[PDB]
Amino acid sequence: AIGEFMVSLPRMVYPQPKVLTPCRKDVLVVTPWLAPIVWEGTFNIDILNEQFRLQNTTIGLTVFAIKKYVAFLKLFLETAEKHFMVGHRVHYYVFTDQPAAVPRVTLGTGRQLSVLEVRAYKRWQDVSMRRMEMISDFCERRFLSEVDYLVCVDVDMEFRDHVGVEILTPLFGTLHPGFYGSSREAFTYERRPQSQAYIPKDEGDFYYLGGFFGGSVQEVQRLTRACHQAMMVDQANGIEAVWHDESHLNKYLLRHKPTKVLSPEYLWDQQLLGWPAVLRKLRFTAVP
Amino acid sequence: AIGEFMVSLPRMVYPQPKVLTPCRKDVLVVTPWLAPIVWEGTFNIDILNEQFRLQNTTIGLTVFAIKKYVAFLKLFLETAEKHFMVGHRVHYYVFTDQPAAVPRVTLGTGRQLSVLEVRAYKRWQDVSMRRMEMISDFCERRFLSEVDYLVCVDVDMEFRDHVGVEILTPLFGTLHPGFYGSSREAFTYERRPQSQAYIPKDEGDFYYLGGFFGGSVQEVQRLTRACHQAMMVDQANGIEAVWHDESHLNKYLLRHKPTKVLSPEYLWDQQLLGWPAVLRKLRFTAVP
Ligand SMILES: O=c1ccn([C@@H]2O[C@H](COP(=O)(O)OP(=O)(O)O[C@H]3O[C@H](CO)[C@@H](O)[C@H](O)[C@H]3O)[C@@H](O)[C@H]2O)c(=O)[nH]1
Ligand SMILES: O=c1ccn([C@@H]2O[C@H](COP(=O)(O)OP(=O)(O)O[C@H]3O[C@H](CO)[C@@H](O)[C@H](O)[C@H]3O)[C@@H](O)[C@H]2O)c(=O)[nH]1
Ligand SMILES: [Mn+2]
Ligand SMILES: [Mn+2]
Repeated sequence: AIGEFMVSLPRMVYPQPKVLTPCRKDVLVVTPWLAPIVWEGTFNIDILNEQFRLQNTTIGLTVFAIKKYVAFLKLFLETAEKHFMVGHRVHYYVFTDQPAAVPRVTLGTGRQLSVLEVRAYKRWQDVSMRRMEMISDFCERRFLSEVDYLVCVDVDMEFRDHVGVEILTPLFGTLHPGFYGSSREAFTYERRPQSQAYIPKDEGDFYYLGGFFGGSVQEVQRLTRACHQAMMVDQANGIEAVWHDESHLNKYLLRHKPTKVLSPEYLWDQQLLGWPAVLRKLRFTAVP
Repeated sequence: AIGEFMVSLPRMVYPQPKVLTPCRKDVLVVTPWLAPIVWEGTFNIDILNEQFRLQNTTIGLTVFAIKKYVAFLKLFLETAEKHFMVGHRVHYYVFTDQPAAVPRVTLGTGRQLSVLEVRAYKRWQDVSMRRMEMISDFCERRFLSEVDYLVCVDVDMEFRDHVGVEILTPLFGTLHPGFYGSSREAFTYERRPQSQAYIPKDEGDFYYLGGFFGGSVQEVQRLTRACHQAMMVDQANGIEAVWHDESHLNKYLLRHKPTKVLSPEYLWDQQLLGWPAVLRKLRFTAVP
């Protein structure tokens, strides 16, 4: 459940947070609208695990594996079992055009997987851009009845380290690993005013990923519905945003500020970007 | 309103938050449970003003002025007009045993004041400790119908600088100005196991004030009800916590983590503690 009566935490022994010591001085850990930016060293996972277990939190994870991308499911799911929300209730929703190609993966207790068959689109960009519709339109009643939060990710990825309840909040985006140190003028936002995804050069907080976002079911429904509607407008106007769904997600999060922002620990490409000092953990990474 | 459909922010021009620059490196700006700690330089008030105005947020401010403390009302209210939630809807609730001693203070538009008459208790500690009852028991229906957030403060104080929507959240406490740099063993928590307010020497995050707390109406009701019940238990057991309501508030916030923590900018005593470098603003201060 979300927003139900919260029982008392039990006694816990852990290090005192010291006000005149930040652990992290090398990075911004809170946005100017007072949303935490989630980096290693900013959270005590034992406290968070307590808070979310006391709510009997259920997390839905959506992943699309259409056409050749079914090959990525085994590693995705097996590593999610090792690292994603372990100890909490998890419901995986695998959207595919090939139900029989979904690997038989052994799940820990309190975890379930549903295979949802969908149509395959011919163009790569329609496959990637139509996920907003599939999440909002077709699955709205399902998700509202079955989970408290939704986490929506790309499949060509593996978990290498803890991804847990520290991410959960009404609405979150993830800092793109290519651009976290860039100034806003260099962000690859949609720059044509004819697109609903247009962001002027003097606007923008961060460059967020299309590949890792989430929140409460209600907020994820809102985001995906708004992005779908905006993509339909662009289509009717004969324009396709430069980075597809990612461009629309950026416009949405500019105008609807996320209540947490995930650091690039949460979606990294080691082959392309290495392992910088400012990354203490690589949690979820692109498959080479 | 809280938690209603959030309209889009308008275009805004403001400095980009840079991920590899914290403004504040001298202080902890997020708790280990991912609640922001509110210091100057952590928030863009223009963004926050937008978000809360788009919700037509109404803030209730409670203040007790019993017996000789009515003398503090003029300065309290006049300075609140200059600095507290300016531009937002505000409802002051002044609890007093002397309605005719409440000064006639001129209010800005969209701001109102209600005088609530209460009984005066003979002991200083009963006056201070009975506010939990008065906030919860008698005023619950009133507040739920009239405001979105409640801010509950001591009266022997004045506003000197901005106190605004950056503080608003489901539940907040304020770091006591005497103890923000102390280790937890030095905190003046109730240490007798016979009191409901008991906190062992190896527990505790922060030392919070009895004099400045708040949150949503629902969360403030929960806090004040729980503290009132705990104080009644202690009374029945013939024990009175060392720092009265403040001791019980500390126990509650240990077991129910606040969703924001206010820095000591928000309740300071300059005569006793001066003006440290780590305080960029003194917002709300003790009257000498
Ligand atoms: O034939 C396809 C094509 C796409 N997908 C799904 O769509 C995702 C996105 O495609 P991908 O090839 O992973 O895109 P990338 O170029 O790796 O990532 C960019 O493009 C994605 C789609 O716009 C965004 O989610 C990312 O943030 C952005 O960095 C995939 O992981 C799959 O889950 C399929 O299942 N089958
Ligand atoms: O005769 C009284 C006594 C108390 N009060 C009210 O209660 C408040 C608390 O009393 P105060 O004398 O301000 O207590 P302090 O010793 O200044 O403050 C400590 O005691 C308060 C009561 O426990 C806590 O709120 C503070 O956090 C704590 O630092 C006052 O400001 C008034 O609002 C009255 O109106 N009349
Ligand atoms: Mn990918
Ligand atoms: Mn006082």
